[PDB]
Amino acid sequence: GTGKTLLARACAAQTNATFLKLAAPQLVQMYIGEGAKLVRDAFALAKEKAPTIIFIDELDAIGTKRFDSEKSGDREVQRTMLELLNQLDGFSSDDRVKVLAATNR
Amino acid sequence: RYDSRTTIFSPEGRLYQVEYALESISHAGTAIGIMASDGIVLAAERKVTSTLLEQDTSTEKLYKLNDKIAVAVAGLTADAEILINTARIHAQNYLKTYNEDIPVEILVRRLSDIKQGYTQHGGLRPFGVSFIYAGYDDRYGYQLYTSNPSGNYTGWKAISVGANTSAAQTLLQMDYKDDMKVDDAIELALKTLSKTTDSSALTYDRLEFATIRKGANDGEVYQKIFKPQEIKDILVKTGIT
Amino acid sequence: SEYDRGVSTFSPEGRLFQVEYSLEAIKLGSTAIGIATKEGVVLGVEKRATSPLLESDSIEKIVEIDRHIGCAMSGLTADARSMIEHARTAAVTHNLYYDEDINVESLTQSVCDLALRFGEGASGEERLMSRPFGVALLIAGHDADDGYQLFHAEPSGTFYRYNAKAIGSGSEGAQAELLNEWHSSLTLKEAELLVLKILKQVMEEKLDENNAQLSCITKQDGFKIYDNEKTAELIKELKEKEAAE
Amino acid sequence: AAPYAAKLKQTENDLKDIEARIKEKAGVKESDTGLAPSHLWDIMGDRQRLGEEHPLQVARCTKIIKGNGESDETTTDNNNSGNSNSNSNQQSTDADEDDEDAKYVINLKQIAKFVVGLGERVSPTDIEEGMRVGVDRSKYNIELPLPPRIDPSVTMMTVEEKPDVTYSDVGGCKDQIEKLREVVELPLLSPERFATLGIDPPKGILLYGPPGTGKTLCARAVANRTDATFIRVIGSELVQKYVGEGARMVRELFEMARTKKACIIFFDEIDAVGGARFDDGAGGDNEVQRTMLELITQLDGFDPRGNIKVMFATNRPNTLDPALLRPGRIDRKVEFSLPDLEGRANIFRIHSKSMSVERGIRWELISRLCPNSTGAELRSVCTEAGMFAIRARRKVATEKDFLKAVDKVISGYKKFSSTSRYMQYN
Amino acid sequence: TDEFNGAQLKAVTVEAGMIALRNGQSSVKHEDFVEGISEVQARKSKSVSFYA
Amino acid sequence: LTKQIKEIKEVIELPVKHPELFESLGIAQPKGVILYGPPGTGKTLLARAVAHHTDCKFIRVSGAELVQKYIGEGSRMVRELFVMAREHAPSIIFMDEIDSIGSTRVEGSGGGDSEVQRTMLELLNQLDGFETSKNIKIIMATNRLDILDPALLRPGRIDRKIEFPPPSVAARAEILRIHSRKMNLTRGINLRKVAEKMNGCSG
Amino acid sequence: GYDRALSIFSPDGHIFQVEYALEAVKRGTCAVGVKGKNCVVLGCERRSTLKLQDTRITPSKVSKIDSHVVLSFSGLNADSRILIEKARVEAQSHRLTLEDPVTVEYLTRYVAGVQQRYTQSGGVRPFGVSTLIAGFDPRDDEPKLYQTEPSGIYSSWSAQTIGRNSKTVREFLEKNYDRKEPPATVEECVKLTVRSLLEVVQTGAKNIEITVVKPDSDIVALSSEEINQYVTQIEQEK
Amino acid sequence: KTSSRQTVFLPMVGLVDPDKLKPNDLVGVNKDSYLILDTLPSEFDSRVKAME
Amino acid sequence: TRCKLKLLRMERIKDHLLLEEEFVSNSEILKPFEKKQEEEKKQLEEIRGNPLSIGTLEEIIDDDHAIVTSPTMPDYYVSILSFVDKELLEPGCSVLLHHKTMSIVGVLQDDADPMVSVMKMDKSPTESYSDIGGLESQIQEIKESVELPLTHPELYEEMGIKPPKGVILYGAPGTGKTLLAKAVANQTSATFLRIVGSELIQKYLGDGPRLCRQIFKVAGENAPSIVFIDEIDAIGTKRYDSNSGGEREIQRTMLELLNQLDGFDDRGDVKVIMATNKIETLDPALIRPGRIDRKILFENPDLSTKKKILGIHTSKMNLSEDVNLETLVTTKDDLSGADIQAMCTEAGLLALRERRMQVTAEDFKQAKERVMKNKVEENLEGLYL
Ligand SMILES: Nc1ncnc2c1ncn2[C@@H]1O[C@H](COP(=O)(O)OP(=O)(O)OP(=O)(O)O)[C@@H](O)[C@H]1O
Ligand SMILES: Nc1ncnc2c1ncn2[C@@H]1O[C@H](COP(=O)(O)OP(=O)(O)OP(=O)(O)O)[C@@H](O)[C@H]1O
Ligand SMILES: Nc1ncnc2c1ncn2[C@@H]1O[C@H](COP(=O)(O)OP(=O)(O)OP(=O)(O)O)[C@@H](O)[C@H]1O
Ligand SMILES: [Mg+2]
Ligand SMILES: [Mg+2]
Ligand SMILES: [Mg+2]
Ligand SMILES: [Mg+2]
Repeated sequence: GTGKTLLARACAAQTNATFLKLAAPQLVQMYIGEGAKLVRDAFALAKEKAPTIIFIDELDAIGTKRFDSEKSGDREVQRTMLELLNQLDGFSSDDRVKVLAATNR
Repeated sequence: RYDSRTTIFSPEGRLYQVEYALESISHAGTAIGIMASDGIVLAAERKVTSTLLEQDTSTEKLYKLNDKIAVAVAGLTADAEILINTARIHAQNYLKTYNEDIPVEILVRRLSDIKQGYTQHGGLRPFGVSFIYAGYDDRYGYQLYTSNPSGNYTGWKAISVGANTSAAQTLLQMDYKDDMKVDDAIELALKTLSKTTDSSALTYDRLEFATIRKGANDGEVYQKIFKPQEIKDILVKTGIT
Repeated sequence: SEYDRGVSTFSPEGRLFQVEYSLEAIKLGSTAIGIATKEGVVLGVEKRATSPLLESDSIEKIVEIDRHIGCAMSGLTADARSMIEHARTAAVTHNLYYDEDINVESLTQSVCDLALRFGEGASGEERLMSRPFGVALLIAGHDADDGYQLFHAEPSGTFYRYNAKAIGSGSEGAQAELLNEWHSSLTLKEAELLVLKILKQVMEEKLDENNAQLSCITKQDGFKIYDNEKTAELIKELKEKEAAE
Repeated sequence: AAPYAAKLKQTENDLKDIEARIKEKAGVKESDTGLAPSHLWDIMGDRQRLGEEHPLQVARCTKIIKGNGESDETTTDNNNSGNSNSNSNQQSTDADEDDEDAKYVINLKQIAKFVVGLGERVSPTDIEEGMRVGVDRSKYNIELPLPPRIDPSVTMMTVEEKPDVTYSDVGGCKDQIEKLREVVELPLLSPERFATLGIDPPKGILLYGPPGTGKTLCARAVANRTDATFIRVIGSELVQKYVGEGARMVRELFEMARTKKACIIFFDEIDAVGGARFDDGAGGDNEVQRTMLELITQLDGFDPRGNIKVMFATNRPNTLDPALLRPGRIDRKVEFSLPDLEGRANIFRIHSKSMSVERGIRWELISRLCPNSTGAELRSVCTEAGMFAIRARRKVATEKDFLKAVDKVISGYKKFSSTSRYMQYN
Repeated sequence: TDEFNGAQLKAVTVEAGMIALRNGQSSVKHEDFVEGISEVQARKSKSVSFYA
Repeated sequence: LTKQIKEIKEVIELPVKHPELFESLGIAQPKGVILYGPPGTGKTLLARAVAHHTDCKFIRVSGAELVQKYIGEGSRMVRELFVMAREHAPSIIFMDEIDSIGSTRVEGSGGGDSEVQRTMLELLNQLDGFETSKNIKIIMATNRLDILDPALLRPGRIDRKIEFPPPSVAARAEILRIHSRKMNLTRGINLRKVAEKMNGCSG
Repeated sequence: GYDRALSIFSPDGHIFQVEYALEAVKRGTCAVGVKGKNCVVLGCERRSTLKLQDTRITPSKVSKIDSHVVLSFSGLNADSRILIEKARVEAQSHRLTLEDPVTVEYLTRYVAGVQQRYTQSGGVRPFGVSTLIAGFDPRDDEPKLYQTEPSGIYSSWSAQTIGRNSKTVREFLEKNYDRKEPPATVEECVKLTVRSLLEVVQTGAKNIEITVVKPDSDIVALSSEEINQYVTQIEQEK
Repeated sequence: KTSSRQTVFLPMVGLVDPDKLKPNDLVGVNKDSYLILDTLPSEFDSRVKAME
Repeated sequence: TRCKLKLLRMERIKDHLLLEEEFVSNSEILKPFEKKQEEEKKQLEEIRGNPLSIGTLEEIIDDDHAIVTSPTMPDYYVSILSFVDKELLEPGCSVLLHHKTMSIVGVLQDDADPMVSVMKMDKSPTESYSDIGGLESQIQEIKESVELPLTHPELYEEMGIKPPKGVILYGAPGTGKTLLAKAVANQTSATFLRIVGSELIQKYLGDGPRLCRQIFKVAGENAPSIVFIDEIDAIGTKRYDSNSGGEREIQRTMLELLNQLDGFDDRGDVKVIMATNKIETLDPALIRPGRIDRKILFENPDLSTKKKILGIHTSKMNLSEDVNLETLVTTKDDLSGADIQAMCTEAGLLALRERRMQVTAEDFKQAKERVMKNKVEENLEGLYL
């Protein structure tokens, strides 16, 4: 409720970059195949239509620090979150394809 | 739980503190007091023994609080210490004031009141110590009592507190006869103490003993502690050693 | 919650829920009704028995605080022994100091001063009572200067003057009846039968003098707690009146 | 021992005879299934059974493809997708052309997925996502479409239109009931005022509370008063949710209300189905999460709603998604709570109204003695008092009969703490 | 207010226009906002001094 | 442990050999035994000695049941405890569960506790029965009663509780006697010495 | 949780300590008081546990406050102990100040006042004892039987049972007893008091304890032999 | 991983390329013989919609 | 001797005749008909192959088809055809399918399943009209709720009230709550369902909610009925396992139970009985009052109540002249009714111990001290003294 979402869409639209939304609370699944698969679709899109700002919601459910939460496909989302950061170095640095991210704890 | 303090009761109105304090007495050794027609014998058990431990300087569970009434002790000994002194001081306060020695019932009543008083008010702890009061007063002649750590007293012709309370109680009452000779009172004490106790060889150093008589040295209440060499003999008469 | 474990701890409403709760202790105790008139205040009560072995003729719940100041109570009686004790002392110390009748209003304040005490200390009133009072009083009396007055002394709040007040268990339905049946035209005999009339309505018991007790403050008759015959007579008149109707 | 001994063996043989008697009996039962009007059904019955024409497997679409642009030929194409309408019509270096579209990928109820063609009865406008489709025993291909999911006919039961409930069948004229009126009726009559103020008119409400208050009775009450037709879904009575079955449960009834005007979509008891997900939990479910994702978007889409109001009752607000708790889905929140003295008077008066009892009783008199309570407990005092009354053989339950009934529920409360008080003499 | 985040702040203002609409007004005022706050909380808006 | 040898004979053999006598003379029939006391006392072996003389089934059920799944599940083999006990009656069942689970789940409630609660409780139903008694001699073994769950502990649907003692001087001597024959007999006889010297804490 | 102090109340206005104190009474054995026309008999269940235990040196359940006031109790034995000596002194302090034999009203009101004082306080529990305080006065011939409760509330009742399974004993007493006719003779007062106690003892005619108080400072405690004639008299009529 | 509850190792198909087989691709496998037949699009859910 | 002969006079001749009668009649049924019915049967057997795969009917589409879900993994659109009607079926009923090509060829089941078999019982009740004394009052509360609507519905109509639905028996073990329900059931002559609530639950998933449905479904076909779901505690708030293999099962199964009890209508014609240890082993709200009337708390026999239980036992055992009835009560202190039965079993074993044929004085005295020793506390009088 502190308007991260608000600023972020406002920042994207100013820079002449597209606002890719990655709905972190909707992407929750114990589905191992369908969990891994859908994340990469969202990224691929963002790259193509670059400049872009990806805004990634709550990290309290797609990549918990603690494993005393039962997760098996959100485990696989967590591994894909690293792969995204590596791929922003696909133009040198990360300037063209930038990522903002939000967490509440 | 509602064991946080004395003030607070459970749904059922019992107080856990009292309960713990009863259990404290039975984690220190058996103590047995027998009243007989011809004397009241006190006998107690040593919970401690090391090979280099000495116990010949003092009895750690027997104190005379007055020259006519003495107590055998069951419970934690630091707790015991404070109260032994409070009772003996109160005894002589009676002697100062009335120029005669304290009746048994008053003496017990005073300490259970103090002990209850710690439950009734304040932050102070209850003090789980059970004294077996063996005394003589002209009110009811020989009198053997014990005090509860629940802070009330009951008269007796025998009582056992300390370890194996159930075991000591049935065994004593089975070989009770309304009369009882003071020699048999001694003989009985030793026999029930061996069975209860997990040290197979009951030796004189595992024993504390006093016998209290006005049938010996008439017109005078005389409490006499046995020495080791006397305790050593009686064990051979009971056939332990 | 969490604001009912401190007596110096306020709720996020700014209130004390230790105190709030003591209002429900007042409501728990049995109904008391007072009705002031221009001729005197008539103070009636409810009692309850479970056995007929209860001596109902030697129990107090209307108490004499002076010979012209009386009170009814409702709530915890453990608290009430103390409350009524303080209030006796004040009336007596006034005549000690002054040789003149205490004021009804003045008495009302002093009572509420003892009520304020919830902990210890505090300036200008050294506090010695350790918990919330669980007792309210309907305070009725007479000083000349303000005539006959009825107040309800509220330990939680402070005193509110009433021209008629019901407290206890049956308070909500009584208050409405007492709106429609307090007048500036009440007579003392009529007030007496009025109190019984309201009591019965909210009493799920039997109306009898064994669980009722009228009393008046009339400054010319003194404080008179009534007899069993006297109250019995008022039960009888009540029934003939409402039979015709 | 001759009196009992001899008679013991005799007892025993009879029991054994009885056991044997039951196995003789059950080996023959009542003849057969033969019925003269279904002996004529037998004429058609031989032909179809021997023919290849039943059974049809139940499958259901789970994934839509477009049958060109799919990437079926893979010769000189790239990726997993083509041009999304062509893939073999712009090039014959594949060496093939095909003009098949809307092929669709089904799932069997054995959990095995297959792509199938289309019959002679099928066109792309007879098939959709989530619609049952019948396929062969052997080599598969859609023959006849079956209607979507198992939801139809089961939902209609739960929906009652135009309730026979008003604010006479609800006791108390409670605070929540006064805020409830403002949500449904006030912007329906006049959307002018809301527009001018510059607030967006209330249309979301969440009724929530402890059990037994009667959050539902009110909700029904106003549905009739506003004179709107009533559509009910109960998401803890209706427990179809499997792979977005409950999203089809939601869609139909919302979709139906939307075609009509002057409607109430009451989503009830959504603690499960369209409620909290159990990915986080040990349940592993996210089958109720499809139901959730659909529910949000239906609301959001409908907006401005043309004065058709979406209502919610859920027991706990802890079983809701925080997207619902953003405005434009839910706008008003009412916790139902214990009725006041007179409110409890009123619930007693309705219960008592149905009874045939002595009229000299006064409703206020009984509810005084009663503490603060739920309506469901005051239903219990009247039913209990009825039972005491017949037992004593009165055809009426006196004021006194209801005081005994009140007392027994209370006595139970006393049993769980401690009994006896100071109120036996005060 | 104190410790009201973005979402909450909007909740009181929108709420305060509803309240005003019921009263007979067709515009918001200062007092009505105050009333919006007393929904977030369980405080009574108007109660006599004898506990508050 | 003579006391125990005499009891388990009276309690188990007499109702099975003749049911008529126990019903004529007393009333009802015992539902079993709860054996408790120190571990090491040979409860199990003693009970195996009972099972052999009566000419009864055995089984012996080792621990909690979930473990067998080769056909079905172990939750329903408790249901089948009835079917098996009855057909092959006369049976003794030496049902084990030492209860090193503890007093934690005597109170509990919660956790995965409900399954083992179920296994224990539903076993209980078959014995007392809703008509017919399958077997009257299902037999419980455990180290203490405080660790024992209360449905099972509560008497009158399980009968008889017998406590083994930490062995006497007399008991030690008699246990010592039977094995020393198998061994070698000491010259001068020093079988007397051993029992004097110490009394074990178990058998 | 509001049963942690006497300075915290529940939303119903109770201090559960008092409520749990009433359950504590029930642990202690029953006591029964019944007045007649010219007496009060205060009778009680006594306990005989073992041959070792005595009676001489083993506390009575009746303690005499003075020569014209008597007191019975039920509760924990330790708690009543401090209360009785305390009660006795208060009783003496009446005469010290006023120089008159102790009033029974004065006595029930102060003694429960000690209880009340403790309950009022939040830092200390009060007692868990309910008592009967019965008596006469040399001036007043009216027989009085009073009650205390652990809240520090005193009440007066014609006849009462308190203690262990009191409720059941109560219902029997209601019926026989009338406020219009209490027992005329002393012996008859005793017969009823015994009939009530038979119920709580099960069997035990050494376990029924009778005391009688009449005006002009007459307190007697009945011999074992005398208590026994009633029991046998009640079995012949039974 | 088949939708016939196996996991199987199949010699690679000549028309399908090693470029258009990588982890998590959805694929046709021929029903008559398990050899890798064709390539299917990716499946989507209601969660994906929101992301666009 | 004379009256047990009279039981033999009534039972032997009537019963023995009944076996023999069935046995000839099985032949005799056949002989009246020799065409028509025989013919129709003959062609039913040609049509219906061997074996038949079981089905379960989900739903009927009105056009001479239906959809079944079968223990065969894929579902089927089957047809309704041949010796079956559209209205001879109802949804959710079990149907018989043709092996080769699935078709409903009729029904001979109609809710015939193994869980139905466990649930229905043909057993004799253990108690009949409170054979064993004590709890006189508690049975005159079950009876008001359960037995009384079945026996006379008219009395509730004059009263103008709806008639009760169900009872909840709870509290203490050894008080014979599970046996009072059996007593009440024999008194009416109602249909009794001993199903146990714990017999729906297994490791394997997804089976359970079927079982919950079937209970309410069968109970309504044979209504009037009394349903006893004994031990509904295990399926309470609690969980199967803290790992896996049961996170779902308890949650679905309980919820599904509340639903079809309410969904009948608020009936006073199918009663339920929930037997439970406490409400602390279940969820804090059930389904939750006005609807589940009445709740019966069992507590320990009092001196009157435990006398009554005892008098029954002692008379069926040799002697009572030795030790008075009263002397047994006096010695005992208050306990459940199992403890009273336990003293009598031990007494009988003690007569065996001596090798007597009389329950002597010595036997009574020991048997009383034994039970008290189990089952012991002494800090009630230790706090006090
Ligand atoms: N307002 C009321 N007027 C009359 N009776 C009432 C009222 N509220 C509840 N009751 C009684 O309680 C019964 C059951 O509760 P009801 O269906 O009203 O409650 P709810 O809290 O909406 O429930 P659930 O948790 O079952 O959805 C009603 O059938 C009725 O007899
Ligand atoms: N009374 C005896 N006579 C001879 N041997 C004995 C006796 N009692 C115990 N033993 C021996 O002591 C050993 C330990 O006993 P065992 O393991 O059979 O005990 P348990 O008390 O039934 O155990 P658990 O609690 O593990 O079920 C064995 O070697 C056994 O043979
Ligand atoms: N009113 C009564 N009806 C039936 N038996 C009774 C009655 N009162 C007491 N009993 C006694 O209680 C005994 C114990 O009954 P039982 O052990 O079956 O108890 P339960 O409460 O149903 O138990 P569980 O919790 O073990 O399922 C009966 O055998 C009988 O002696
Ligand atoms: Mg956001
Ligand atoms: Mg509802
Ligand atoms: Mg073993
Ligand atoms: Mg049972």
